[PDB]
Amino acid sequence: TGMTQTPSPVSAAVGGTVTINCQASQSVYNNYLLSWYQQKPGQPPKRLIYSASTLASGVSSRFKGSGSGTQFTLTISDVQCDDAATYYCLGSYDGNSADCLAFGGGTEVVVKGTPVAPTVLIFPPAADQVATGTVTIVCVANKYFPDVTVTWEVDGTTQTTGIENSKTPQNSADCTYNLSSTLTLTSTQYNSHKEYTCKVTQGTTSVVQSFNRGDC
Amino acid sequence: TGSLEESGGRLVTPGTPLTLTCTVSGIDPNSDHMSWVRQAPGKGLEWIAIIYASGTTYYASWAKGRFTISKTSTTVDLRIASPTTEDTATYFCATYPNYPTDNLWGQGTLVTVSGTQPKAPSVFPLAPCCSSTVTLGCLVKGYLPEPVTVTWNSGTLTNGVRTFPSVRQSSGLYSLSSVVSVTSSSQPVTCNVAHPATNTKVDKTVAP
Amino acid sequence: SFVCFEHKSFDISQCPKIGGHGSKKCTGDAAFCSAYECTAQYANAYCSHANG
Repeated sequence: TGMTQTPSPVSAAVGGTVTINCQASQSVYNNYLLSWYQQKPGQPPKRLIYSASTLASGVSSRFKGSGSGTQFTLTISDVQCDDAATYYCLGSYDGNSADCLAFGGGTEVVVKGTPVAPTVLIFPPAADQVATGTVTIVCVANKYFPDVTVTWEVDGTTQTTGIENSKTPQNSADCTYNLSSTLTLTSTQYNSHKEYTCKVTQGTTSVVQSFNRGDC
Repeated sequence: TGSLEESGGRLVTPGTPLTLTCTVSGIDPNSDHMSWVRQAPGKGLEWIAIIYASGTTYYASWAKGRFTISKTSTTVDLRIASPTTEDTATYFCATYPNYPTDNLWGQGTLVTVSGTQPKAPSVFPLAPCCSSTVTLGCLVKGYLPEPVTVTWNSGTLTNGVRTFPSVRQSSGLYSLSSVVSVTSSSQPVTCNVAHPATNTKVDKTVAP
Repeated sequence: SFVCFEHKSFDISQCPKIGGHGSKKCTGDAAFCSAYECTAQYANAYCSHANG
Protein backbone atom coordinates (compact mmCIF):
# COMPACT_ATOMS: atom_id res chain seq x y z
CA THR A 1 0.00 0.00 0.00
CA GLY A 2 2.97 2.43 0.61
CA MET A 3 6.09 2.71 -1.59
CA THR A 4 8.75 4.96 -0.08
CA GLN A 5 11.90 6.11 -1.88
CA THR A 6 14.99 7.94 -0.66
CA PRO A 7 14.12 11.65 0.05
CA SER A 8 15.27 14.28 -2.48
CA PRO A 9 17.81 15.59 -3.24
CA VAL A 10 20.55 13.05 -3.41
CA SER A 11 23.80 14.94 -4.13
CA ALA A 12 26.47 13.00 -5.97
CA ALA A 13 29.88 14.22 -6.97
CA VAL A 14 31.03 13.41 -10.50
CA GLY A 15 32.72 10.00 -10.50
CA GLY A 16 31.05 9.01 -7.21
CA THR A 17 28.53 6.26 -6.45
CA VAL A 18 24.94 6.89 -5.37
CA THR A 19 22.19 4.61 -4.06
CA ILE A 20 18.48 5.16 -4.30
CA ASN A 21 16.22 3.06 -2.05
CA CYS A 22 12.70 1.88 -2.68
CA GLN A 23 10.73 0.24 0.14
CA ALA A 24 7.31 -1.42 -0.18
CA SER A 25 4.92 -2.15 2.74
CA GLN A 26 3.96 -5.41 0.94
CA SER A 27 6.16 -7.73 -1.09
CA VAL A 28 6.00 -7.20 -4.87
CA TYR A 29 4.38 -9.98 -6.92
CA ASN A 30 6.78 -12.98 -7.21
CA ASN A 31 9.36 -10.92 -5.15
CA TYR A 32 11.32 -9.43 -8.15
CA LEU A 33 8.69 -7.79 -10.42
CA LEU A 34 10.05 -4.31 -9.77
CA SER A 35 11.34 -1.93 -12.45
CA TRP A 36 13.36 1.33 -12.30
CA TYR A 37 13.03 4.45 -14.48
CA GLN A 38 14.97 7.64 -15.22
CA GLN A 39 13.09 10.85 -16.11
CA LYS A 40 14.75 13.99 -17.44
CA PRO A 41 12.67 17.20 -17.73
CA GLY A 42 10.44 17.37 -20.83
CA GLN A 43 10.70 13.61 -21.51
CA PRO A 44 8.77 10.42 -20.75
CA PRO A 45 10.49 8.13 -18.26
CA LYS A 46 12.98 5.60 -19.66
CA ARG A 47 13.17 2.10 -18.16
CA LEU A 48 16.61 1.26 -16.72
CA ILE A 49 15.96 -2.07 -15.01
CA TYR A 50 13.36 -4.82 -14.84
CA SER A 51 13.05 -7.98 -12.75
CA ALA A 52 14.77 -5.97 -9.99
CA SER A 53 18.30 -6.50 -11.45
CA THR A 54 18.18 -7.04 -15.24
CA LEU A 55 19.52 -4.13 -17.26
CA ALA A 56 17.22 -2.98 -20.06
CA SER A 57 18.62 -2.85 -23.60
CA GLY A 58 20.46 0.36 -24.43
CA VAL A 59 21.17 1.29 -20.82
CA SER A 60 24.63 1.92 -19.39
CA SER A 61 26.22 -0.74 -17.13
CA ARG A 62 26.79 2.08 -14.61
CA PHE A 63 23.15 1.45 -13.55
CA LYS A 64 22.51 -1.56 -11.27
CA GLY A 65 19.43 -2.80 -9.47
CA SER A 66 19.33 -5.14 -6.47
CA GLY A 67 16.91 -6.41 -3.86
CA SER A 68 13.87 -8.63 -3.46
CA GLY A 69 10.50 -8.70 -1.70
CA THR A 70 10.06 -5.30 -0.04
CA GLN A 71 13.57 -3.70 -0.35
CA PHE A 72 15.18 -2.55 -3.59
CA THR A 73 18.08 -0.32 -4.52
CA LEU A 74 19.26 1.41 -7.70
CA THR A 75 22.96 2.15 -7.72
CA ILE A 76 24.55 4.60 -10.17
CA SER A 77 28.32 4.26 -10.36
CA ASP A 78 30.79 6.69 -11.85
CA VAL A 79 28.08 9.38 -11.65
CA GLN A 80 28.08 11.78 -14.67
CA CYS A 81 26.43 15.16 -15.23
CA ASP A 82 24.00 13.41 -17.59
CA ASP A 83 22.60 11.39 -14.59
CA ALA A 84 20.92 14.52 -13.22
CA ALA A 85 17.32 13.33 -13.23
CA THR A 86 14.46 11.95 -11.19
CA TYR A 87 14.46 8.17 -10.65
CA TYR A 88 11.37 6.05 -9.91
CA CYS A 89 10.72 2.47 -8.83
CA LEU A 90 7.62 0.67 -10.12
CA GLY A 91 6.13 -2.30 -8.21
CA SER A 92 3.73 -4.98 -9.32
CA TYR A 93 0.96 -6.33 -7.08
CA ASP A 94 -2.19 -8.47 -7.43
CA GLY A 95 -4.72 -6.09 -9.08
CA ASN A 96 -7.68 -7.64 -7.23
CA SER A 97 -6.10 -6.91 -3.80
CA ALA A 98 -4.15 -3.67 -4.44
CA ASP A 99 -3.05 -1.31 -7.18
CA CYS A 100 -1.89 -3.52 -10.11
CA LEU A 101 1.13 -1.24 -10.62
CA ALA A 102 2.46 1.44 -8.17
CA PHE A 103 5.23 4.06 -8.54
CA GLY A 104 7.36 5.31 -5.69
CA GLY A 105 7.28 9.10 -5.25
CA GLY A 106 10.54 9.74 -7.15
CA THR A 107 14.08 10.68 -6.05
CA GLU A 108 15.93 13.61 -7.67
CA VAL A 109 19.69 13.27 -8.24
CA VAL A 110 21.67 16.58 -8.26
CA VAL A 111 25.18 16.06 -9.70
CA LYS A 112 28.01 18.15 -8.14
CA GLY A 113 30.38 19.11 -10.92
CA THR A 114 33.02 21.82 -11.00
CA PRO A 115 31.92 25.02 -9.16
CA VAL A 116 31.46 28.11 -11.39
CA ALA A 117 30.37 31.63 -10.45
CA PRO A 118 27.39 33.02 -12.41
CA THR A 119 27.54 36.04 -14.68
CA VAL A 120 24.44 38.25 -14.38
CA LEU A 121 22.42 40.16 -17.02
CA ILE A 122 19.52 42.54 -16.42
CA PHE A 123 16.91 43.43 -19.04
CA PRO A 124 14.89 46.66 -18.66
CA PRO A 125 11.26 46.37 -19.77
CA ALA A 126 10.54 47.02 -23.45
CA ALA A 127 9.05 50.51 -23.98
CA ASP A 128 5.65 49.08 -25.02
CA GLN A 129 5.24 47.32 -21.63
CA VAL A 130 4.47 50.41 -19.51
CA ALA A 131 1.26 51.38 -21.39
CA THR A 132 -0.25 47.94 -20.66
CA GLY A 133 -0.34 48.75 -16.92
CA THR A 134 2.02 45.93 -15.86
CA VAL A 135 5.83 46.04 -16.03
CA THR A 136 8.13 42.98 -15.93
CA ILE A 137 11.92 43.27 -15.34
CA VAL A 138 14.02 40.14 -16.10
CA CYS A 139 17.33 39.23 -14.43
CA VAL A 140 19.34 36.20 -15.71
CA ALA A 141 22.15 34.19 -14.08
CA ASN A 142 24.21 32.22 -16.58
CA LYS A 143 26.10 28.95 -16.32
CA TYR A 144 26.61 28.44 -12.59
CA PHE A 145 26.92 25.74 -9.92
CA PRO A 146 26.07 25.38 -7.03
CA ASP A 147 22.67 27.07 -6.46
CA VAL A 148 22.31 30.84 -6.06
CA THR A 149 19.86 33.10 -4.23
CA VAL A 150 18.43 36.21 -5.92
CA THR A 151 17.48 39.46 -4.18
CA TRP A 152 15.90 42.45 -5.93
CA GLU A 153 16.45 46.04 -4.73
CA VAL A 154 14.59 49.23 -5.86
CA ASP A 155 16.33 52.42 -4.63
CA GLY A 156 18.09 50.21 -2.03
CA THR A 157 14.82 48.70 -0.69
CA THR A 158 14.76 44.88 -0.83
CA GLN A 159 11.70 43.54 -2.70
CA THR A 160 9.56 40.98 -0.84
CA THR A 161 6.79 40.50 -3.49
CA GLY A 162 6.14 39.96 -7.22
CA ILE A 163 9.30 37.90 -7.79
CA GLU A 164 9.21 34.61 -9.77
CA ASN A 165 12.23 32.39 -10.47
CA SER A 166 12.73 29.69 -13.10
CA LYS A 167 15.79 27.42 -13.28
CA THR A 168 16.92 25.31 -16.24
CA PRO A 169 17.80 21.62 -15.62
CA GLN A 170 21.46 20.79 -15.01
CA ASN A 171 23.44 20.82 -18.21
CA SER A 172 24.39 17.26 -19.19
CA ALA A 173 27.98 18.17 -20.17
CA ASP A 174 29.06 20.45 -17.27
CA CYS A 175 26.31 20.22 -14.58
CA THR A 176 25.60 24.01 -14.63
CA TYR A 177 22.31 25.82 -14.07
CA ASN A 178 20.78 28.91 -15.69
CA LEU A 179 18.20 30.99 -13.78
CA SER A 180 15.68 33.62 -14.86
CA SER A 181 14.27 35.85 -12.11
CA THR A 182 11.35 38.14 -12.97
CA LEU A 183 10.17 41.25 -11.03
CA THR A 184 6.54 42.19 -11.86
CA LEU A 185 5.20 45.64 -10.83
CA THR A 186 2.39 47.99 -11.87
CA SER A 187 3.32 50.91 -14.18
CA THR A 188 2.76 53.54 -11.45
CA GLN A 189 4.88 51.41 -9.06
CA TYR A 190 7.57 51.12 -11.77
CA ASN A 191 7.32 54.87 -12.53
CA SER A 192 7.73 55.69 -8.75
CA HIS A 193 11.41 54.50 -8.49
CA LYS A 194 14.71 55.20 -10.30
CA GLU A 195 17.19 52.33 -9.73
CA TYR A 196 16.46 48.65 -10.40
CA THR A 197 18.99 46.16 -9.05
CA CYS A 198 19.25 42.36 -9.17
CA LYS A 199 21.75 40.74 -6.84
CA VAL A 200 22.74 37.08 -7.28
CA THR A 201 24.60 35.50 -4.36
CA GLN A 202 26.49 32.18 -4.44
CA GLY A 203 27.63 31.24 -0.93
CA THR A 204 29.43 34.33 0.40
CA THR A 205 30.07 36.10 -2.95
CA SER A 206 27.66 38.43 -4.72
CA VAL A 207 27.19 39.67 -8.33
CA VAL A 208 25.03 42.70 -9.14
CA GLN A 209 23.46 44.28 -12.23
CA SER A 210 21.51 47.56 -12.16
CA PHE A 211 19.88 50.06 -14.49
CA ASN A 212 18.28 53.47 -13.81
CA ARG A 213 14.71 53.82 -15.13
CA GLY A 214 14.53 55.84 -18.35
CA ASP A 215 18.31 55.87 -18.69
CA CYS A 216 20.67 54.02 -21.06
CA THR B 1 9.89 -0.67 -34.90
CA GLY B 2 7.22 -0.24 -32.18
CA SER B 3 6.00 3.18 -31.02
CA LEU B 4 3.14 4.89 -29.19
CA GLU B 5 1.53 8.32 -29.61
CA GLU B 6 -1.00 9.93 -27.27
CA SER B 7 -3.57 12.43 -28.48
CA GLY B 8 -6.65 14.26 -27.20
CA GLY B 9 -5.12 16.45 -24.51
CA ARG B 10 -6.66 19.97 -24.43
CA LEU B 11 -8.06 22.68 -22.12
CA VAL B 12 -11.53 21.88 -20.71
CA THR B 13 -13.74 23.22 -17.92
CA PRO B 14 -14.31 21.06 -14.81
CA GLY B 15 -16.86 18.28 -15.37
CA THR B 16 -16.39 18.21 -19.15
CA PRO B 17 -15.86 14.51 -20.08
CA LEU B 18 -12.70 13.88 -22.05
CA THR B 19 -11.37 10.88 -24.08
CA LEU B 20 -7.64 10.43 -24.72
CA THR B 21 -6.23 8.10 -27.37
CA CYS B 22 -3.00 6.13 -27.55
CA THR B 23 -2.26 5.16 -31.16
CA VAL B 24 -0.08 2.04 -31.36
CA SER B 25 2.32 1.39 -34.29
CA GLY B 26 4.34 -1.75 -35.03
CA ILE B 27 2.83 -3.82 -32.20
CA ASP B 28 0.35 -6.70 -32.63
CA PRO B 29 -3.28 -6.20 -31.35
CA ASN B 30 -3.18 -8.73 -28.44
CA SER B 31 0.51 -9.06 -27.56
CA ASP B 32 0.93 -6.45 -24.75
CA HIS B 33 -0.78 -4.98 -21.63
CA MET B 34 -1.20 -1.24 -22.05
CA SER B 35 -1.33 1.27 -19.19
CA TRP B 36 -2.14 4.92 -18.81
CA VAL B 37 0.04 6.90 -16.44
CA ARG B 38 -0.08 10.64 -15.56
CA GLN B 39 2.17 13.30 -14.16
CA ALA B 40 0.95 16.67 -12.85
CA PRO B 41 3.38 19.58 -13.34
CA GLY B 42 6.22 19.24 -10.84
CA LYS B 43 4.81 15.96 -9.39
CA GLY B 44 5.57 12.21 -9.61
CA LEU B 45 4.32 9.52 -11.95
CA GLU B 46 0.90 8.08 -11.08
CA TRP B 47 -0.34 4.81 -12.60
CA ILE B 48 -4.04 5.10 -13.52
CA ALA B 49 -5.20 1.94 -15.35
CA ILE B 50 -4.21 -1.10 -17.41
CA ILE B 51 -5.85 -3.15 -20.15
CA TYR B 52 -4.29 -6.62 -20.68
CA ALA B 53 -4.16 -8.48 -24.00
CA SER B 54 -7.02 -10.62 -22.66
CA GLY B 55 -9.19 -7.51 -22.18
CA THR B 56 -8.94 -7.61 -18.37
CA THR B 57 -8.79 -4.12 -16.77
CA TYR B 58 -7.61 -2.70 -13.45
CA TYR B 59 -7.62 0.84 -12.06
CA ALA B 60 -5.80 2.62 -9.27
CA SER B 61 -7.98 2.73 -6.08
CA TRP B 62 -8.37 6.52 -6.49
CA ALA B 63 -9.17 6.15 -10.22
CA LYS B 64 -11.93 3.53 -9.96
CA GLY B 65 -15.29 4.95 -11.09
CA ARG B 66 -13.73 8.13 -12.60
CA PHE B 67 -11.80 6.64 -15.56
CA THR B 68 -12.57 4.03 -18.24
CA ILE B 69 -9.86 2.20 -20.18
CA SER B 70 -10.70 0.52 -23.50
CA LYS B 71 -8.99 -0.74 -26.65
CA THR B 72 -9.32 -1.44 -30.37
CA SER B 73 -6.89 -3.28 -32.71
CA THR B 74 -4.73 -0.11 -33.06
CA THR B 75 -5.58 2.15 -30.07
CA VAL B 76 -6.01 2.27 -26.32
CA ASP B 77 -8.42 4.86 -24.98
CA LEU B 78 -8.87 6.56 -21.63
CA ARG B 79 -12.14 8.31 -20.78
CA ILE B 80 -12.01 10.82 -17.91
CA ALA B 81 -15.69 11.03 -16.85
CA SER B 82 -15.70 14.16 -14.62
CA PRO B 83 -12.42 16.06 -14.61
CA THR B 84 -11.39 18.47 -11.85
CA THR B 85 -8.44 20.90 -11.66
CA GLU B 86 -6.59 18.11 -9.81
CA ASP B 87 -6.65 16.09 -13.12
CA THR B 88 -4.43 18.64 -14.92
CA ALA B 89 -1.44 16.61 -16.13
CA THR B 90 0.56 15.02 -18.90
CA TYR B 91 -1.04 11.62 -19.72
CA PHE B 92 1.23 8.87 -21.08
CA CYS B 93 0.57 5.39 -22.42
CA ALA B 94 3.03 2.62 -21.84
CA THR B 95 3.59 -1.09 -22.52
CA TYR B 96 3.81 -3.73 -19.77
CA PRO B 97 6.79 -2.90 -17.51
CA ASN B 98 7.88 -6.48 -16.56
CA TYR B 99 8.40 -7.92 -20.08
CA PRO B 100 11.94 -8.12 -21.52
CA THR B 101 10.95 -6.39 -24.78
CA ASP B 102 11.54 -2.60 -24.96
CA ASN B 103 9.20 -0.77 -22.58
CA LEU B 104 7.65 1.83 -24.89
CA TRP B 105 6.19 5.15 -23.74
CA GLY B 106 4.68 7.91 -25.89
CA GLN B 107 5.66 11.57 -25.56
CA GLY B 108 2.45 12.23 -23.62
CA THR B 109 -0.59 14.41 -24.14
CA LEU B 110 -1.25 17.46 -21.96
CA VAL B 111 -4.69 17.78 -20.26
CA THR B 112 -5.61 21.11 -18.61
CA VAL B 113 -8.73 21.47 -16.47
CA SER B 114 -9.62 25.07 -15.60
CA GLY B 115 -12.42 27.62 -15.37
CA THR B 116 -10.12 30.29 -16.90
CA GLN B 117 -10.53 30.96 -20.63
CA PRO B 118 -7.73 30.36 -23.15
CA LYS B 119 -5.44 33.40 -23.65
CA ALA B 120 -2.74 34.18 -26.24
CA PRO B 121 0.64 35.38 -24.88
CA SER B 122 2.03 38.91 -25.17
CA VAL B 123 5.66 38.87 -26.42
CA PHE B 124 8.19 41.58 -25.39
CA PRO B 125 11.88 41.97 -26.40
CA LEU B 126 14.72 41.68 -23.88
CA ALA B 127 17.76 43.86 -24.72
CA PRO B 128 20.44 45.29 -22.42
CA CYS B 129 20.19 49.07 -21.80
CA CYS B 130 21.34 50.96 -24.95
CA SER B 131 30.03 44.98 -27.81
CA SER B 132 31.64 41.96 -29.52
CA THR B 133 29.00 39.55 -28.12
CA VAL B 134 25.48 40.23 -26.76
CA THR B 135 22.54 38.41 -25.14
CA LEU B 136 19.05 39.11 -26.40
CA GLY B 137 15.71 37.50 -25.63
CA CYS B 138 11.95 37.36 -25.65
CA LEU B 139 9.57 37.49 -22.67
CA VAL B 140 6.45 35.43 -23.44
CA LYS B 141 3.78 36.49 -20.90
CA GLY B 142 0.18 35.71 -19.92
CA TYR B 143 -0.86 32.52 -21.78
CA LEU B 144 -3.15 29.52 -21.15
CA PRO B 145 -2.96 26.56 -21.69
CA GLU B 146 0.61 25.38 -22.08
CA PRO B 147 2.49 24.81 -24.27
CA VAL B 148 4.00 27.52 -26.40
CA THR B 149 6.84 26.85 -28.79
CA VAL B 150 9.73 29.27 -29.15
CA THR B 151 12.27 29.14 -31.96
CA TRP B 152 14.84 31.67 -33.13
CA ASN B 153 15.16 32.70 -36.78
CA SER B 154 12.69 29.96 -37.90
CA GLY B 155 14.82 27.28 -36.19
CA THR B 156 18.10 28.21 -37.96
CA LEU B 157 19.47 29.82 -34.77
CA THR B 158 20.15 27.07 -32.16
CA ASN B 159 23.65 27.78 -30.73
CA GLY B 160 23.54 29.41 -27.30
CA VAL B 161 19.77 29.38 -26.87
CA ARG B 162 18.28 29.03 -23.40
CA THR B 163 14.54 28.79 -22.79
CA PHE B 164 13.53 28.77 -19.13
CA PRO B 165 10.76 26.55 -17.77
CA SER B 166 7.36 28.29 -17.65
CA VAL B 167 6.10 29.69 -14.36
CA ARG B 168 2.42 29.78 -13.43
CA GLN B 169 1.37 33.22 -12.12
CA SER B 170 -1.10 33.86 -9.25
CA SER B 171 -3.63 34.75 -11.97
CA GLY B 172 -3.52 31.17 -13.41
CA LEU B 173 -1.71 32.25 -16.60
CA TYR B 174 1.80 31.13 -17.60
CA SER B 175 4.98 33.10 -18.47
CA LEU B 176 8.45 32.19 -19.73
CA SER B 177 11.58 33.74 -21.26
CA SER B 178 13.98 32.67 -23.96
CA VAL B 179 17.42 34.21 -24.46
CA VAL B 180 20.09 33.76 -27.08
CA SER B 181 23.75 34.78 -27.18
CA VAL B 182 24.92 36.28 -30.52
CA THR B 183 27.88 38.21 -31.97
CA SER B 184 27.90 41.73 -33.49
CA SER B 185 27.75 40.32 -37.06
CA SER B 186 24.37 38.81 -36.21
CA GLN B 187 21.52 40.73 -37.82
CA PRO B 188 18.72 41.38 -35.32
CA VAL B 189 17.42 37.99 -34.12
CA THR B 190 13.74 37.04 -34.35
CA CYS B 191 11.90 34.88 -31.80
CA ASN B 192 9.00 32.92 -33.29
CA VAL B 193 6.40 32.40 -30.55
CA ALA B 194 3.48 30.05 -31.32
CA HIS B 195 0.46 29.18 -29.14
CA PRO B 196 -1.39 26.19 -30.77
CA ALA B 197 -4.43 26.52 -28.46
CA THR B 198 -5.36 29.96 -29.87
CA ASN B 199 -3.74 29.31 -33.28
CA THR B 200 -1.57 32.39 -32.66
CA LYS B 201 1.92 33.19 -33.95
CA VAL B 202 4.07 36.17 -32.95
CA ASP B 203 7.45 37.03 -34.52
CA LYS B 204 9.39 39.63 -32.46
CA THR B 205 12.70 40.95 -33.80
CA VAL B 206 15.25 41.94 -31.17
CA ALA B 207 18.35 44.15 -31.57
CA PRO B 208 20.97 45.67 -29.16
CA SER C 1 -0.49 -28.87 -16.03
CA PHE C 2 1.56 -27.72 -19.08
CA VAL C 3 4.64 -28.45 -21.16
CA CYS C 4 6.61 -25.27 -22.01
CA PHE C 5 9.06 -24.70 -24.85
CA GLU C 6 11.51 -21.84 -24.38
CA HIS C 7 13.13 -19.73 -27.09
CA LYS C 8 16.70 -18.51 -26.49
CA SER C 9 12.25 -27.31 -16.87
CA PHE C 10 10.90 -23.80 -17.68
CA ASP C 11 9.28 -21.94 -14.77
CA ILE C 12 5.71 -21.27 -15.87
CA SER C 13 5.15 -18.80 -12.98
CA GLN C 14 7.12 -16.32 -15.18
CA CYS C 15 4.10 -16.29 -17.55
CA PRO C 16 1.42 -13.85 -16.41
CA LYS C 17 -1.91 -15.50 -15.59
CA ILE C 18 -4.98 -13.77 -17.03
CA GLY C 19 -4.94 -10.33 -15.38
CA GLY C 20 -1.78 -11.43 -13.51
CA HIS C 21 1.93 -10.65 -13.47
CA GLY C 22 5.14 -12.05 -14.91
CA SER C 23 8.55 -11.50 -16.48
CA LYS C 24 8.24 -13.61 -19.67
CA LYS C 25 6.05 -13.30 -22.76
CA CYS C 26 4.20 -16.58 -23.19
CA THR C 27 1.77 -17.92 -25.75
CA GLY C 28 0.25 -21.38 -26.17
CA ASP C 29 -2.62 -23.67 -27.13
CA ALA C 30 -6.30 -23.12 -26.26
CA ALA C 31 -6.03 -24.65 -22.74
CA PHE C 32 -3.00 -22.51 -21.83
CA CYS C 33 -4.71 -19.35 -23.07
CA SER C 34 -7.82 -20.15 -21.00
CA ALA C 35 -5.75 -19.57 -17.81
CA TYR C 36 -2.79 -17.43 -19.02
CA GLU C 37 -2.31 -14.29 -21.09
CA CYS C 38 -1.34 -15.25 -24.62
CA THR C 39 1.11 -12.82 -26.20
CA ALA C 40 2.56 -14.26 -29.38
CA GLN C 41 4.69 -11.36 -30.66
CA TYR C 42 8.27 -11.72 -29.34
CA ALA C 43 7.15 -14.65 -27.16
CA ASN C 44 9.83 -16.19 -24.92
CA ALA C 45 7.88 -19.46 -24.49
CA TYR C 46 5.11 -21.63 -25.97
CA CYS C 47 3.12 -23.80 -23.57
CA SER C 48 0.73 -26.64 -24.40
CA HIS C 49 -1.48 -28.96 -22.34
CA ALA C 50 0.36 -32.11 -21.18
CA ASN C 51 -1.41 -35.34 -22.28
CA GLY C 52 -1.15 -38.15 -19.69
